[PDB]
Amino acid sequence: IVGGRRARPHAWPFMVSLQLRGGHFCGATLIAPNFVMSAAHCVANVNVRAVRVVLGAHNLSRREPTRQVFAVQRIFENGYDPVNLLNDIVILQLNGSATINANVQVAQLPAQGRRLGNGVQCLAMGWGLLGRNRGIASVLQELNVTVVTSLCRRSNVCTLVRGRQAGVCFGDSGSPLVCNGLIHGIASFVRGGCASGLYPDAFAPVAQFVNWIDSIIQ
Amino acid sequence: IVGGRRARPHAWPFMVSLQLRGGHFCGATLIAPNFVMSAAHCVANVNVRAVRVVLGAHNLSRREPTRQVFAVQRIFENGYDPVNLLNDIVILQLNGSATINANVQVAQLPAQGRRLGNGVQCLAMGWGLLGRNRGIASVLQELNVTVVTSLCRRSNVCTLVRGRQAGVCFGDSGSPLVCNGLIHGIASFVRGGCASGLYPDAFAPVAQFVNWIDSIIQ
Ligand SMILES: *C(=O)[C@@H](C(C)C)[C@H]1[C@H](NS(C)(=O)=O)CCN1C(=O)c1coc(CN2CCCC2)n1
Ligand SMILES: *C(=O)[C@@H](C(C)C)[C@H]1[C@H](NS(C)(=O)=O)CCN1C(=O)c1coc(CN2CCCC2)n1
Ligand SMILES: *[C@@H]1O[C@H](CO[C@@H]2O[C@@H](C)[C@@H](O)[C@@H](O)[C@@H]2O)[C@@H](O)[C@H](O)[C@H]1NC(C)=O
Ligand SMILES: *[C@@H]1O[C@H](CO[C@@H]2O[C@@H](C)[C@@H](O)[C@@H](O)[C@@H]2O)[C@@H](O)[C@H](O)[C@H]1NC(C)=O
Ligand SMILES: *[C@@H]1O[C@H](CO[C@@H]2O[C@@H](C)[C@@H](O)[C@@H](O)[C@@H]2O)[C@@H](O)[C@H](O)[C@H]1NC(C)=O
Ligand SMILES: *[C@@H]1O[C@H](CO[C@@H]2O[C@@H](C)[C@@H](O)[C@@H](O)[C@@H]2O)[C@@H](O)[C@H](O)[C@H]1NC(C)=O
Repeated sequence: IVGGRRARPHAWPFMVSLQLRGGHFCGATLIAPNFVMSAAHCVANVNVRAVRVVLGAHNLSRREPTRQVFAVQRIFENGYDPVNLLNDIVILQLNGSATINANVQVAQLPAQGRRLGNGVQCLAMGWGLLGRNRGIASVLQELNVTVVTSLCRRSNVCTLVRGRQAGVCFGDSGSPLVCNGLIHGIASFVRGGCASGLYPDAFAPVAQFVNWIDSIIQ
Repeated sequence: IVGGRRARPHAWPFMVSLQLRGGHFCGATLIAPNFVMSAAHCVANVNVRAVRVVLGAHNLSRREPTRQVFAVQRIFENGYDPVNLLNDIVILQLNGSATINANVQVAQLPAQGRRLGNGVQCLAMGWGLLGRNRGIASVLQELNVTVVTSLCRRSNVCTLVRGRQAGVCFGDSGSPLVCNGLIHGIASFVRGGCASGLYPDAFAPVAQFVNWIDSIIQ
């Protein structure tokens, strides 16, 4: 996240860090104690068996007893287009179930079909690239943004930080966009580089995959 | 295919070669003019943007005008388990429609839940390794096989050649197992090495996926 603020320890206990080796590479969201949601692009040309799903994290540079670490057990994708990133979402079943506590909870989703209108105020987050002058985030960051329709496919929910150069960056893909309490997006792509000021960030539209997601976790 | 024979040219017009910048790495089956299915594990650690879906092929070491080449436009997976290969199936939308002809035809499928019993006679095929002497096949190969239920998961359709060392090998994964003219299987995995004479070859049970497949191909 370029130009955001550190988050209050465990303010978003549904937030998940996906790692390979000992390093973060994408975010995800806990939607059922044995299930996460992320961007399809995130798992596309990696060794999924090696992927560690870390729950309950806050500052990746430190040891954290609050963490619950899982592995991937099943993968579901519905029409992901590798060429243009249409339908950039994947549901990952875990090898076990999270212990729901203060630090780990299931986020809630929007009703199938629920469409977002230019103007709504959401919150983006991730441990992604602070920009390019210093690498990845140690502490989870958050960013107020606004839903926008200009320069956005009808197949995406997009955001924009009005007035300055700020937005999601490498390492935030797969992270959730929270609007009035529900996951309305998963971070998918940016244009003109990160935090361009010219183009809105693009998030896969969660509300469009609702019944599908449900036919899987319920 | 270890211990099989050359198939007759364009004997199996639904037979597909998945290639990465000219290099065959797995087979597939044309199930609609614009959809193939193959094994999920086949596209797991490759850049799918670079994958070419090659239709109407016979001899891979030859220039072949009968061929039609498409790219992947969309991806669908339904509970693929990367750790044990359960649900080893992927449906791939193509970036266009194949021209139906002598050398290219949609295959037929079995109806949902149509299981096979010990002893049914099938035919496996593909462009994989010839055995461990001689490399990957040039000309498409075929092999008479028999369905078996011992040393097989309930969630797999499995085959075994009796009385000799023969079976599928690297390069055959994702290829169709034809039984009584319907595609009942997608080549998935082997045990004890290729053509052990000890363990049966395992194929994803297409029939258990027919309803999901129709819903994508509709
Ligand atoms: C993920 O982190 C996204 C953005 C949300 C940051 C990254 C991913 N790429 S990377 C290099 O693996 O981090 C996927 C796309 N991302 C981009 O930074 C990026 C670069 O160009 C684009 C836009 N493209 C892709 C879709 C159409 C145009 N996004
Ligand atoms: C595909 O070509 C299969 C077999 C049908 C040959 C290969 C694939 N692996 S690859 C192309 O060599 O990386 C997928 C598994 N295959 C095997 O050769 C193989 C080796 O060990 C196994 C057994 N595993 C998978 C099930 C759990 C143990 N399969
Ligand atoms: C679920 O997975 C946990 C993580 O396993 C560790 O990381 C994975 C990716 C593999 O590399 C594994 O070999 C590593 O040890 C386990 O530690 C945990 O016990 C598992 N939970 C279960 C099976 O109940
Ligand atoms: C920045 O946003 C903060 C939280 O926003 C609200 O909560 C999140 C979880 C979402 O549900 C979102 O839709 C809500 O609006 C606010 O507390 C804060 O006021 C904001 N600051 C500014 C300057 O806009
Ligand atoms: C469908 O794609 C065909 C194959 O294109 C070739 O392979 C893909 C993976 C890319 O690498 C591409 O740039 C390669 O040349 C095209 O040749 C074909 O025209 C396409 N047809 C469409 C889009 O209708
Ligand atoms: C070898 O198999 C040949 C073809 O088998 C038939 O067609 C295939 C595609 C499947 O649908 C299969 O179930 C059918 O049996 C036979 O014609 C041939 O006789 C077989 N030979 C021996 C010795 O088994």
